[PDB]
Amino acid sequence: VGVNKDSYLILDTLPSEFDSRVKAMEVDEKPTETYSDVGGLDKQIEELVEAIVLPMKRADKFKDMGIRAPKG
Amino acid sequence: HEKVTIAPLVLLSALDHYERTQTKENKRCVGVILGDANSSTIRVTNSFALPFEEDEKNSDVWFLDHNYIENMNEMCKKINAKEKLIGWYHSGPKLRASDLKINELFKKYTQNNPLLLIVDVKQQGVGLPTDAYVAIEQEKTFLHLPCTIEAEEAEEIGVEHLLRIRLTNQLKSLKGLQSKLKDVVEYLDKVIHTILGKLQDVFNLNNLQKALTVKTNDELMVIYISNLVRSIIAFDDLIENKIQNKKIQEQRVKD
Amino acid sequence: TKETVYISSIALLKMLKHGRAGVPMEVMGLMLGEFVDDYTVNVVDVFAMPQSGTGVSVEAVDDVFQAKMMDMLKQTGRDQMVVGWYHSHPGFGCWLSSVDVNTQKSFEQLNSRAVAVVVDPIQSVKGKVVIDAFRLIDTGALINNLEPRQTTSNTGLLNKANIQALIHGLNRHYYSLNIDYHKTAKETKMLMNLHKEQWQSGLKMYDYEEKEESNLAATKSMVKIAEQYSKRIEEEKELTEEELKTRYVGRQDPKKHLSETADETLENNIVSVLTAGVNSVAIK
Repeated sequence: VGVNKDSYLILDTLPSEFDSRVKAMEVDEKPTETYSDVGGLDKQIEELVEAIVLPMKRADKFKDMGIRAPKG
Repeated sequence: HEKVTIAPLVLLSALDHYERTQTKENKRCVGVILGDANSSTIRVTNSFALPFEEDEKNSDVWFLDHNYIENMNEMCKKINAKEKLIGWYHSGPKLRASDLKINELFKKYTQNNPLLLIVDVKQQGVGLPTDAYVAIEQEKTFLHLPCTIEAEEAEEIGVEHLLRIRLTNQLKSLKGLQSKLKDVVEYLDKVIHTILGKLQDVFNLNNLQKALTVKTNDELMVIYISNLVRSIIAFDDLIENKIQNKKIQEQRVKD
Repeated sequence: TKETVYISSIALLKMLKHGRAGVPMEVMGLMLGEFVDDYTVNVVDVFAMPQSGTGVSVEAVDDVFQAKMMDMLKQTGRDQMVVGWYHSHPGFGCWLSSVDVNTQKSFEQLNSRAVAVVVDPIQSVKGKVVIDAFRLIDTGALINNLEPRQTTSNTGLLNKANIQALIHGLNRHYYSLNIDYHKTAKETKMLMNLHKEQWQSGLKMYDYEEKEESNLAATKSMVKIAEQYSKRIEEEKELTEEELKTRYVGRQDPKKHLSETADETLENNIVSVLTAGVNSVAIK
């Protein structure tokens, strides 16, 4: 937010350049992994498919029921 | 009604503009006042003179240039954004067809009612060389408004560097009574009722005053009580000097 | 030689008011007048200048705005040659202008009589009204025209001169600050009728009448209690030393209540005697 150095008066906003973005944040678009790489978690993997993956596919099926799908 | 507060810088700069143009008695000067008219007290924070030409023998002869107004108003926008045109002033004691017709000309550039000001360049009589006048219709009727002189903190202090009780009020109060004696005489010869209606109304404002005689002596009673305290002021000076006198007699002894 | 600036009552109030907005904020203006070198110097009228992105600087002068003003200032006959500029800065011990340094060198090429004025107090004035100007001497003060022949010059004794941070060289090249104010015949009668100490006029018949006798609603009201106030003020200090010696370690204690209750009583008597002294002629 552009302001005066002396009078400290707001003049005009500035575009985003340095946001203090907290670098070293991992950003990866559609990584490559399969659930078969790490075994034995199928008990927890099923819980990850039921509460996350399946409601993530189509939200219109759960919307017609009036309920809200879990976000995490 | 409303109130008008004019800074001393506006009236000081308005008189010199009359000298800068070398205007004689056959012509008068007209100018514009700037300030904030939105509040109930009209204040003039800026002014500038205009090249106004007029014939004294003909009331139908006047010259007012509106082109200098549009340019000056745009130049003040880069100086102070809070200053707008609240009206226009003028010089000379007389109000004639020249000043009355131009009152609507400044109204185009002035949102509120333009404030009329009669500026006395010679400063003739009492105080207030400039009086505050507002335009209102029932024929043009100009009503007087209270005119007070007030400046900023540093403005009043800055003027003091440039220039660096009981009898005063009595002499000023007697001049007001003498002005009223000539007020009824000059008005009587003009008729031969509107002003006299307001005068006879405030004249009446010892059946009920029988008990009001004591209140005069009640204040005089406190005056002597105050003089008792006023005497104590010098009673300590009566003691204060003997504080020295005891030390004064101890001087020759040491010498 | 140097130049002695003579600012009248009209120019001093206008140049000051333009720079009274904000402590940190800086503005600028233009001075105009007609005079000659060799001492004398006058200022007719001034007006403020617009502020650019650089604030106060040499590029902040707008030749388009300045040319339009000189045409608008011609109507009243106040249009004259450019005699200098005046700026506004918070002020420091040396170089009161935080930006302008060599900008006067470009001003001296346009006009050798141009100066740069800076107002130190910025609504801090205690009544002294101390303003600072600047003039570029460049190479000088050795075997040349002698400036310090006029008034209050050849300063710099020890470390104390003016603000005391300038000493000898002042801002740059010892510009030999000289400032004086004057009042004409019109400025004398106008100011005394407007502002001298405090302006009570226009109320002149009610001046002390309305401020006191008509203000009695609550001003001096309950004078019997007002006299009781003077009793407690006197009884407090008079109780201190009744032996005329050193006991409570005091000196002016008997004189403290003396001057305070004296002016109050003087005002109590004058207002009371003038209550019926105005003689409004009530009759019946």
